Amino acid sequence: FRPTYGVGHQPYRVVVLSFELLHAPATVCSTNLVKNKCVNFNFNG
Amino acid sequence: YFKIYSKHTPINLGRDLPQGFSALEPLVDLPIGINITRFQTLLALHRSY
Ligand SMILES: *[C@@H]1O[C@H](CO)[C@@H](O)[C@H](O)[C@H]1NC(C)=O
Repeated sequence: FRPTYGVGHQPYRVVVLSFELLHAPATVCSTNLVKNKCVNFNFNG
Repeated sequence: YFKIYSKHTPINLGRDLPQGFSALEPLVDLPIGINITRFQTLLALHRSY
């Protein structure tokens, strides 16, 4: 980890991300509100 | 989904499982799929009689 090293010898961080398609999913996923009038609601899906 | 349906009932009775209706309400849900083909109760009574 020297500053004089070139791009080949410079540190290139690697952080693995692997989304698993297993059986039990996670909630890895909002407007405001109206009071009294005809609207379309997606309340909790 | 390992759903735990819990309801405590502190009712008067001379013998267990008496008469009366008490609906079992859902308390805690677990969204983790595991193969539970066997079962035991962890009973750490210690103070037992
Ligand atoms: C264990 O449970 C999960 C969730 O229901 C299921 O997808 C999986 O196939 C089970 N494993 C086996 C092979 O029993």
